[PDB]
Amino acid sequence: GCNRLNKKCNSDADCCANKEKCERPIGWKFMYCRPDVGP
Amino acid sequence: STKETAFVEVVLFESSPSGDYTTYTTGLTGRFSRAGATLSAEGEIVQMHPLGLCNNNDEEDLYEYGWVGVVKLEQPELDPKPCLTVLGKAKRAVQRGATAVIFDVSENPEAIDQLNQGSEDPLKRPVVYVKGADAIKLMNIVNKQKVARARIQHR
Repeated sequence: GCNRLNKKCNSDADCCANKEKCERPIGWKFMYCRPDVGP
Repeated sequence: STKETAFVEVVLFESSPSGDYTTYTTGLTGRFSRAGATLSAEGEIVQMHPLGLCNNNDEEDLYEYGWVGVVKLEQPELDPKPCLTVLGKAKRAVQRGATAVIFDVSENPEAIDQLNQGSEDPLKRPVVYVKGADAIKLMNIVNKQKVARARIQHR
């Protein structure tokens, strides 16, 4: 299926549609895909 | 003593069909070895397995940018003829793009002395070792065989 959790991303287009979002964790340098439970 | 402490945070997600998700977070400490730099680093964990690490080829296919390698060393009596020294394994991971390398030295404490020889020029990235309860924490999450991300901090 689709699971890009904890993969690097530059935008939501690099993560799985709808159920993931691209975010820089607070205190970290890079952006990674994370779950998005909506909302 | 408290100098060269490496603080390592590891985060892993597990989803479910419901869309509920579990986050698994661990904080653990190891040491920056003299074989590498004392620098912060962060990236996706890749566990480096034995035959993959032995691959000698120079090909783009083997490069990935910005990952944190994890190597669990075997008992020396069970791995008496490795393909690379411990320093060579660190160098190889860095050549293949690792931003940092973490050795679990629990079963091969003698590797600490090999890594802490400062008679060679340091690698440009951190080469950290963990043992004991901290190594247990790291491998517990690495053994889930998912995509975890790790952040290594100095002080």
